Amino acid sequence: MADTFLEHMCRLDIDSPPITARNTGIICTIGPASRSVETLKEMIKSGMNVARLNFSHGTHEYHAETIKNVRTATESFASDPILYRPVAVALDTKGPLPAVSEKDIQDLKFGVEQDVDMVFASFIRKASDVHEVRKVLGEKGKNIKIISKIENHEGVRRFDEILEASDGIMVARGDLGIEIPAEKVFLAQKMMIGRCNRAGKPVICATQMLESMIKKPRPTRAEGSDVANAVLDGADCIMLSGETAKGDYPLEAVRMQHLIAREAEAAIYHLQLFEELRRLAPITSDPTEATAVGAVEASFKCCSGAIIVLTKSGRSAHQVARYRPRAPIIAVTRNPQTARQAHLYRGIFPVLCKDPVQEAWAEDVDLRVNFAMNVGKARGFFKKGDVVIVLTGWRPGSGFTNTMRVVPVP
Amino acid sequence: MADTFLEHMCRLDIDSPPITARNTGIICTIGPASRSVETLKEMIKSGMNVARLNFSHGTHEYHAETIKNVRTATESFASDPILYRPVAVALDTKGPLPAVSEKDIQDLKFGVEQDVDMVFASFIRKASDVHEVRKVLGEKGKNIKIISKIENHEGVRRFDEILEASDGIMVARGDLGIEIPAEKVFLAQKMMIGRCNRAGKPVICATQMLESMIKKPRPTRAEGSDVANAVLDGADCIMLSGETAKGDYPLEAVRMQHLIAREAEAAIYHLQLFEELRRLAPITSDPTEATAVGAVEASFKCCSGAIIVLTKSGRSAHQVARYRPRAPIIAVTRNPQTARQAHLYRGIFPVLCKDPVQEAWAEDVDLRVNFAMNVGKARGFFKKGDVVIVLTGWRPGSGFTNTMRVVPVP
Amino acid sequence: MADTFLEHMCRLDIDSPPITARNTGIICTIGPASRSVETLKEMIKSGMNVARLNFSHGTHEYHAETIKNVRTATESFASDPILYRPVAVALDTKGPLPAVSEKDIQDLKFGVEQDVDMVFASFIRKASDVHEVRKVLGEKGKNIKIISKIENHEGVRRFDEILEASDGIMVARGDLGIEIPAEKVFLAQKMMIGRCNRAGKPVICATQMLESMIKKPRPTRAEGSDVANAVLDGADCIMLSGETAKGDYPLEAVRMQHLIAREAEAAIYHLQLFEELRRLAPITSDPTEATAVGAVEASFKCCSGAIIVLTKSGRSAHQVARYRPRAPIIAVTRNPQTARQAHLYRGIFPVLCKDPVQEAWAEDVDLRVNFAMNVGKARGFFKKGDVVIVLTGWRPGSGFTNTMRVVPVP
Amino acid sequence: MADTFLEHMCRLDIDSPPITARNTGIICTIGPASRSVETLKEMIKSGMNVARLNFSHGTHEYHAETIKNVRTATESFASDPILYRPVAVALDTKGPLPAVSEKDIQDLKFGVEQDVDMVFASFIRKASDVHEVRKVLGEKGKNIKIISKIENHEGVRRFDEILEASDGIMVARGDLGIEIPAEKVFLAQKMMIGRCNRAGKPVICATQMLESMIKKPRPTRAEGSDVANAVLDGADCIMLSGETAKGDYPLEAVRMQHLIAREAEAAIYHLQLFEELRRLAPITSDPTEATAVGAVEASFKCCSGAIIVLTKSGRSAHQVARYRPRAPIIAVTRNPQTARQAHLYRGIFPVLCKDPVQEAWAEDVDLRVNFAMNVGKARGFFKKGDVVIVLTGWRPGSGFTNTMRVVPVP
Ligand SMILES: O=P(O)(O)OC[C@H]1O[C@](O)(COP(=O)(O)O)[C@@H](O)[C@@H]1O
Ligand SMILES: O=P(O)(O)OC[C@H]1O[C@](O)(COP(=O)(O)O)[C@@H](O)[C@@H]1O
Ligand SMILES: O=P(O)(O)OC[C@H]1O[C@](O)(COP(=O)(O)O)[C@@H](O)[C@@H]1O
Ligand SMILES: O=P(O)(O)OC[C@H]1O[C@](O)(COP(=O)(O)O)[C@@H](O)[C@@H]1O
Ligand SMILES: C[C@@H](O)[C@H](N)C(=O)O
Ligand SMILES: C[C@@H](O)[C@H](N)C(=O)O
Ligand SMILES: C[C@@H](O)[C@H](N)C(=O)O
Ligand SMILES: C[C@@H](O)[C@H](N)C(=O)O
Repeated sequence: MADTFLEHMCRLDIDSPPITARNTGIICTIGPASRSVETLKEMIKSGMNVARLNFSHGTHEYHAETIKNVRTATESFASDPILYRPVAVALDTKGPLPAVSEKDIQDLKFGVEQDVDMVFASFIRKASDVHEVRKVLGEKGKNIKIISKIENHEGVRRFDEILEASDGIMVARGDLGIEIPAEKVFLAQKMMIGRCNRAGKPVICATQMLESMIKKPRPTRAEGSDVANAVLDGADCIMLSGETAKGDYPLEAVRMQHLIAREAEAAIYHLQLFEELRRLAPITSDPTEATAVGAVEASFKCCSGAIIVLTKSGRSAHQVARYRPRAPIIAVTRNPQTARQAHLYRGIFPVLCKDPVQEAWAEDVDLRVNFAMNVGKARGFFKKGDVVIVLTGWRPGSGFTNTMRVVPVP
Repeated sequence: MADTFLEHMCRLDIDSPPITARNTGIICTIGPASRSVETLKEMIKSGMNVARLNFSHGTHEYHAETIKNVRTATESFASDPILYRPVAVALDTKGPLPAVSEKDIQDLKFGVEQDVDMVFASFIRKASDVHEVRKVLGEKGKNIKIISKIENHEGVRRFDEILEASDGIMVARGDLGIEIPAEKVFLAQKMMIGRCNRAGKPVICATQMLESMIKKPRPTRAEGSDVANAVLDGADCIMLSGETAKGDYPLEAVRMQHLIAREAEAAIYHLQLFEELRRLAPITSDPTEATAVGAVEASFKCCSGAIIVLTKSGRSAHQVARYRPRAPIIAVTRNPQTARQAHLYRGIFPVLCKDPVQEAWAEDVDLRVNFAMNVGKARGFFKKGDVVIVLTGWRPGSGFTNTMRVVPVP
Repeated sequence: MADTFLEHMCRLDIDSPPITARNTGIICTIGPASRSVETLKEMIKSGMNVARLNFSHGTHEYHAETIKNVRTATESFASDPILYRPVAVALDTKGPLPAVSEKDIQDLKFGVEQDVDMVFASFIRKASDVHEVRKVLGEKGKNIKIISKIENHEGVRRFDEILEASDGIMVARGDLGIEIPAEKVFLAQKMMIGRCNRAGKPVICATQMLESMIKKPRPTRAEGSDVANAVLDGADCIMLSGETAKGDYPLEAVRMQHLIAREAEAAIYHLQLFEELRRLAPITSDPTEATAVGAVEASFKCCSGAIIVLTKSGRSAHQVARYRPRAPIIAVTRNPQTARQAHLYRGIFPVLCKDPVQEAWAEDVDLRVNFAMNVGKARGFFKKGDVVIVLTGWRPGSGFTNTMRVVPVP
Repeated sequence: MADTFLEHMCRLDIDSPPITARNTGIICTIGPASRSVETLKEMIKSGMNVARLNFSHGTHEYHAETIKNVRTATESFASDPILYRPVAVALDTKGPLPAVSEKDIQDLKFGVEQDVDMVFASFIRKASDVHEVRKVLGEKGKNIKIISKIENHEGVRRFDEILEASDGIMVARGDLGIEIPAEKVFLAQKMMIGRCNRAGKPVICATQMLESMIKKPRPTRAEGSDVANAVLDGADCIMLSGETAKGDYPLEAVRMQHLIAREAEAAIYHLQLFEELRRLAPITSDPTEATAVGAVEASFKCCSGAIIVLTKSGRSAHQVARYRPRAPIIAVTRNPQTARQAHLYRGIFPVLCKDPVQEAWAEDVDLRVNFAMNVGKARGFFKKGDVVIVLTGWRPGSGFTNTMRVVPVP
């Protein structure tokens, strides 16, 4: 509400409570210390959204035993449709030299077979590397998202063409810190989050985020600040590498990542952010992009508890996320793959609707809107009497999102 | 589209054509040289919205002969519902001393009987003067709008309480220029338009706007600049006093006021304006105020040709007007008094729907939306294939406006 | 002091008194009704800075009789060095076809002989017209300023190259209003003042400013607004054509132009202006441009009564004027031609020092600074105890202005 | 140079080299692993400005042996006046209950005797605690700076009155993280740096900044980001606790703190910063505050290599520092205590002039200005031909700084 950024800082208060919604997603690496169906259930309850499998080490048989476990734990909560949370799987290729080695070709092939939701591609140096990965996945894996790991000086120098070729970006700070002067990594990180924010592409901040929590149940002051600063810069997700894989306190690390992220999302200077994104937004005759910027403006003005968006490809939810609302974006979808991929975008809380398609199309749209009202009350994002923004289209199918209603919570 | 106001000026081009819609309303005084049913038809075609009757001079019988003429000319175009334009009548009291003299009490009483749409109240010095006028009008005239003429130093000094008590304001520069130093009038004018803009109340700029056009068919360079500068400041309507009443060129004066106003509406620096109005807009749980700010933001982003708003009391249209969109605001209403009062607010092009109320309420809402698509094509504000913003409510009656759809022109 | 432009308007007050300094210069046309040595004395006291001679009509002998009169009236006040005001002469060519007709060649030649301070060149259509005028003036008139009158659509279309070729610009609204649609003139005027402000070139706003004051001792409301709006746009000088030449009230017109201009200079939104000029100012290693922007920033922060600048070519004073300070700019110079040309730039109050050059150069700089303190007290711009910004160089000669001192008034 | 903060981020480049000047000061704790006269020399060369002694542990005799060592190492470089760097000593009280325990009274008394430059006061909960410390120091220690360590929830809640009572602030994150939820520490840190920036008071960011560098010669990615983020927030100094006291790599830690800080000072968005500080700066008739804001504006416009400021109490240098210039601020002083205290303020590079006071006061001012030109060339902040801003007063003694000259480097 402050007019300067300096006044905004000065007004920050450690007594003012945060909101119940977390906006930043959480990717955890699954290793030895978290592979168990019991430990996984606890991390899904602690707010893990994305289970990452590292194909540096292990056979295909070890990894397929990890994928079974992740899915078993996930489907354990499937009985209550209101409380179910979809969990994505991510494959992280070893990488290199050629863009795709012989090992990677078999791994990527195994990924399509095991039905992963995304691929983190290692050692991306140019757009033609991303085209090589996309070809190997084929037509069977055409709906798999490719996140390019930036890891060297040439990858940084040619960032713009890689971002145009990708589905999103991973600032992989470990390797980036080996191949450039460690004092410069913070600059590369901010440049890349800036540019991904402007394109509307998801950026993941990774590596040595909670490093001291491998051995001790509490982070250092630096680690608390680091996670919070990635969140304030505009990272879409944050990653836990060794902390979840090999350390002694997997759940504590996930719980610490949850707490920091809510707190830092309450320190964002949204008025300057929403403004700056708009003065950069191209005017077009696209209804969907107009409905979305309308919805974000409305939500500020009435301080809505949520933006509800009905989505098949997730595209309509991605566009709202682009404008960085303060309310959580509840995306309702019948497509299980769409619901898992949604975790990459800041703000989107996906909910998977299981109810069958009613004969009357307007009855079917009402069912899904109420479903999303139930989830929001259950999870405590809003209470009966609050105001929500619902976003829908004028006919069935993708690409027709045109309507925006301001409704009282039933 | 420029980032500074200085760059915005520098980019202005005399070769770039204006839009077909005029946003600033036109009030003309009816005198001897414009009282005729033939001259009136020509001024309605030239874009007169409000016919003002000056109760300084003339009997009640002379004035009732003016009102008959205004209405006859108006109803002559009533055969084509698409082309009909509603025309308001305004009563301008003589005024004073007491707030309401004996003459004014009879005049205001005559106004209620003759069914005027608004009253310009002379010599308003304090809020309790506006309360006196409101009492005299009674309950029979409770829906008549009271516009307070500011005309002296005490009226200026106590502006804020008068604006809170009024339905809108008239900067009456003639008398204001007699009672304060003429070099200060420009300051008082800007202060008052600033403050009325911020409250969302209509302000009228009046007196000696096209003074040289009483005798000559062309204005001076100063007069062209004056009308344009009132428009750029944010006046809702402009007034022609002697030029339409007594001069030789009534139609030329109306036609000159039309041309200047379109041109100056294309020089507004809308990005700074819309921004500044929002940072001053109180957050509330009012759906209507959220739907409206959503609609204005959407309309910028898709450069829509029009905002269509369905309105009974006109209230929903007043709220969109508050945010100063660049598109014309087509307000569709079945209430003839609402359609005439709408001329006071910047941007609102009212259209009066005559078609009977269909049994199905959604069919009835569709009828009025198509009606407003027909008027916009006919008048040339948009063509089939263009994008419009339609604004409607979720149930019948006032105060329920909640929906905003981005639609292709049928 | 307000953060928005809307808040700035709303805060304007007709009871808050203006400052004693006028910032906008005044050019008056000398005709039959103002040619007399007695009437001229009265206009110099009323605040005429520039006497313009129209070479449309009259012989060389009639005009040389005007120049004698202007100079006699001027030199009458020369006895008191503190109160003396320098008065420029301007020649306005008839113009056309070729850039310079045969008549113009003789007139321009007569101008160099009679030692005019500037030339208003009529019907400038392209940069090569300004080069033709510059060649005719020769080397004897190389220090004469050429102000290009814009008067047609091609002159407007090619504005940028003319401004690069000129010493300043005159928006000649009369002819510009004949050759383009009168409703567009206000746009051309603002474009040109925008662009001259950004280049740091003087722009004059001319023609039909106080047109009703030819016959009546009081302006219309439109005329009061027009002069004020040119001042608010950023015109450097304003012009009186027929009002001073042929009308009944020459002194009243000059006195009205004085009053309006002080009042409108107190409504400028200086914080946005100074900001926007800086973000457009190229960084360079030029000391003079750094000393000047330093001085304008200092003057805001201490609300100084004046910027004193010692100047030979006037160049140092032109650079301060570029940043549009709120304090008057007292330019002290020993060069009589520099002191007359200074009237073209907004803010500069020139003072001509007559005292002989002291042997010690620092004693000579102190003499001129005290001289400028005396003039400021005498004219009432500041009183003993107030804070002023003094601007000087490190060695004698042009181009060395480097020092900026904040001093108490002695 | 970018117009948004988002564009500014996007333009950041890891190939663009930083400037030679560091702006953020470095405080190192002296413990067992850095107490030696040989190790100290190496840390002074690596860019240690402030040697902090922790009075938690050790006798008075152990500490007085540390103070001797620090001063011996410092005075070893005193032979070359151009290369000498002044080094401050800081006493950090154990603290508590009463504001000052019995131990603290003896320690503070020992501090005055040993002639320390500042005191870090532990467990400050209210303004009256700072008054207690100030009384104990007496009149013998009246020129010692009191930095209040904030360390609990009541210290945070009553921040404003403590800041008004203090000479500066230390965000002590270790203890602050024990007494409030660790996820909130980042918020408290930013609030406090915001508020100290606005008051113009030095803020120190402390504790677990390079924690992994106790055992390993390289920081984690989080630690690189943490130091950089404190610098970007607007911390004046950064602190190394255990890393310099007990760890294996004292010099590597100091060298890493140097590198990160130059790099992060090249990512500041100075245009928004300088703007926001000015719109918050009170207008006053104080010459010094006007000369200072003038100097910072000039330095941006000519991209000066340095601001040279001649200072006795350091006050004139503190005021320039307040506006956060991009150039280093070379403060020239004959007062050794002033030169050591200057390390607390962001940007000030103090230089201690040893040359005797010349008879002619202007010759004496020229001597010190040239001295500061020599140091800047020697250290590589600028080269002959570059432009510098020199700041001086009109007479001898404190409080008279009024002049600002833009000069070529001799
Ligand atoms: O984000 P996407 O993939 O464009 O989906 C948006 C679509 O969702 C809907 O609101 C619902 O349509 P379905 O019932 O076919 O899912 C459509 O009106 C709209 O076009
Ligand atoms: O501007 P008002 O007076 O609130 O009118 C808005 C009303 O118009 C409607 O859209 C149409 O309702 P009606 O059919 O009763 O006119 C309502 O849904 C809405 O509440
Ligand atoms: O504006 P100009 O023509 O550059 O004049 C500025 C000059 O005026 C001075 O301050 C005074 O010099 P003079 O005594 O020679 O006029 C010089 O130091 C400076 O270079
Ligand atoms: O920052 P401080 O303590 O006010 O010192 C500024 C003083 O330094 C000077 O420039 C130099 O004076 P000294 O020669 O007495 O040090 C004075 O003109 C000015 O008043
Ligand atoms: C960001 C947050 O909403 C997360 N993706 C979740 O679904 O819980
Ligand atoms: C402003 C403009 O729309 C006018 N009120 C009209 O109805 O024509
Ligand atoms: C602008 C004002 O200062 C004028 N030029 C004068 O000298 O009086
Ligand atoms: C900040 C930097 O200039 C430091 N104080 C030094 O003197 O080296």
